[PDB]
Amino acid sequence: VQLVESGGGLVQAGGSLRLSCAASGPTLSNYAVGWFRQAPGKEREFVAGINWSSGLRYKDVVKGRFTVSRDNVKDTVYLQMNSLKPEDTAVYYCAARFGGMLPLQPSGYANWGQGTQVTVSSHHHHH
Amino acid sequence: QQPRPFFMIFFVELWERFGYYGVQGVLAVFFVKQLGFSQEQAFVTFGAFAALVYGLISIGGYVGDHLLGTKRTIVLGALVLAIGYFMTGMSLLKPDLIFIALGTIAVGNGLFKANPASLLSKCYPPKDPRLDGAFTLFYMSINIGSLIALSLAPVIADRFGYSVTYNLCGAGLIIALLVYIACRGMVKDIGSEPDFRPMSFSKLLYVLLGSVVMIFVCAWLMHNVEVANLVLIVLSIVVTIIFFRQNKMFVAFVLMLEAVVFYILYAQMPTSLNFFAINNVHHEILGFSINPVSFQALNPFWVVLASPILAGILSMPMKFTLGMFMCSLGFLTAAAAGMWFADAQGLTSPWFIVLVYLFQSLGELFISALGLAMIAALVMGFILGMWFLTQAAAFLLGGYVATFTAVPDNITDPLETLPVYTNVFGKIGLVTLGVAVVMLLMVPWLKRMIA
Ligand SMILES: CCCCCCCCCCCCO[C@@H]1O[C@H](CO)[C@@H](O[C@H]2O[C@H](CO)[C@@H](O)[C@H](O)[C@H]2O)[C@H](O)[C@H]1O
Ligand SMILES: CCCCCCCCCCCC
Ligand SMILES: CCCCCCCCCC
Ligand SMILES: CCCCCCCC
Ligand SMILES: CCCCCC
Repeated sequence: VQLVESGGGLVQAGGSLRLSCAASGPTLSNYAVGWFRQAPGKEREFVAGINWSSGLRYKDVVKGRFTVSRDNVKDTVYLQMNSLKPEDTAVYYCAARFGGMLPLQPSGYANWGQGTQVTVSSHHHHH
Repeated sequence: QQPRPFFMIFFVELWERFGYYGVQGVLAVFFVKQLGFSQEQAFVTFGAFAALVYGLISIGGYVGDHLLGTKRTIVLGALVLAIGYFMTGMSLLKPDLIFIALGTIAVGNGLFKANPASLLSKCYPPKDPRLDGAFTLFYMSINIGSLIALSLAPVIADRFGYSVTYNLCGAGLIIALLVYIACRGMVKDIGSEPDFRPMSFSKLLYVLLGSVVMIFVCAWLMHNVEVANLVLIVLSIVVTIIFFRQNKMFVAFVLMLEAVVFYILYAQMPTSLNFFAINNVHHEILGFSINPVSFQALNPFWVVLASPILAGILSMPMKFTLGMFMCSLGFLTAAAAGMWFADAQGLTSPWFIVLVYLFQSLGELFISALGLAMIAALVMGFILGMWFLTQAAAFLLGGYVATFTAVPDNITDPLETLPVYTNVFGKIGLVTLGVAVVMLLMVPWLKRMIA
């Protein structure tokens, strides 16, 4: 019912980060876990999710870059983000809904983490 | 208001029903999540389970009346039931046990179910006017137990796991048994005839042997629902032939077919309507987050509120017709909620499911409660047998009907599942409206035949 996100931070364009979401008393295993993100000046949007039986859903612009997965023993859900781009910068939230559905909007989910800042810098090394 | 044994029977029934509905409410989700069935497998397996639970109720009246006595059979039923719950709890250590455990609940329920009501009718002098009110309070007992279990068991199974849920079902039966033993002094002159002779060990052993054999037969049938389908098909065609060989009887036959349709629809609450709530309904009502599996508790809720009112408010054919129209509207309401009142994300307001369950509960109050009590006026043993047989067939058919709404495990979009639900619920509603109309058309002929 309370999700704790870890793993955010600052990275350069083309790098990788891994978010993780864990729950407390309820077993996350009965829950579809959706990752949302809010960039400066915009609304929370659905990024990626896994339902309670390994079905996956993705926003178009992160396909082939992000992977959601679930470790049902550690009761954790992960978001691996590769080839990060500056426009991936946002506060990322995990959200949990009982069952097999991953609805696109925040109102489909009742339990929410606090959010982790992800910043992607156009930083590259000097040539 | 009532004799002292009434309160004992009231609380024993409450706790037994709590254990049973503790299992019913979580069972389909247990099949899907814990055993990895697809929704289709889980729905037909639940149908087979419920078919056995309901078809076996006939055994317990016979055993209580003629072999062991009502009170002894209450004790034996409660013990077999408790063992079955603790066995279901143990199936989480030993998965291969699950079907044997469910068989034990089924046989246990078969021995137990008919006997508290029989006991209750012997607490009152024969034409005491308090009888009707006491039986209404008995129905409310059942639904208070059901309401508590359907509300809390999903929450418990999510926070603490299934072993705990099923062991608390076990514990509910144990405290029912403790309440009965503590209050035994109240029913010393109440019972059926074998209750007052010494117990026959020959017949007790015959009952135990038959019980164990049935536990194994149930386990087999639930594991192979196709042979169970054909068993009930040949049994139904055959018992129908032997009923059509041997006027007030033909009335009971049409009323039985209509009861069959009703129970096909009632069978949807733990299966297709349950996963409809999970998949396509907002999990928040009046500002509170809930477990969507708990929505099943809306059926006993509306019964508990409505059974006083409707007790304090033509005759049998029209009461059946009315119940059928209510059930039709419940499914048409679910369909309309999905076709026209869903969000862009594919989710519907929980108030529509509140209304669906209201209609369904009213249908229950008009039909299933008022069914065999005026089939007991149209008539015996063969008809009671066939009644439970057709009820079991209805639960098997209900599981098969539920499979039309089954969602593959990889689907995650509510806009993909919403039209499947709305097509199936709309067609159920329209067929049931047609059946209610043909029922209405036949009400005058039926009333004349009853006269
Ligand atoms: C429609 C009938 C509803 C029946 C009412 C349910 C009984 C109340 C539960 C017991 C006490 C409350 O205990 C708890 O309350 C919170 C918020 O209230 C709810 O919510 C939490 O748990 C459930 C499952 O366990 C999750 O699906 C839910 O998303 C989560 O946020 C649950 O319902 C209950 O786990
Ligand atoms: C009140 C007397 C109860 C006696 C219980 C006898 C149980 C016999 C067990 C036979 C095992 C198959
Ligand atoms: C009480 C009897 C327990 C039987 C369990 C059978 C499961 C065997 C798993 C190999
Ligand atoms: C009231 C005594 C009933 C005995 C039945 C128990 C058989 C194991
Ligand atoms: C009594 C109707 C049975 C239908 C089986 C397909």
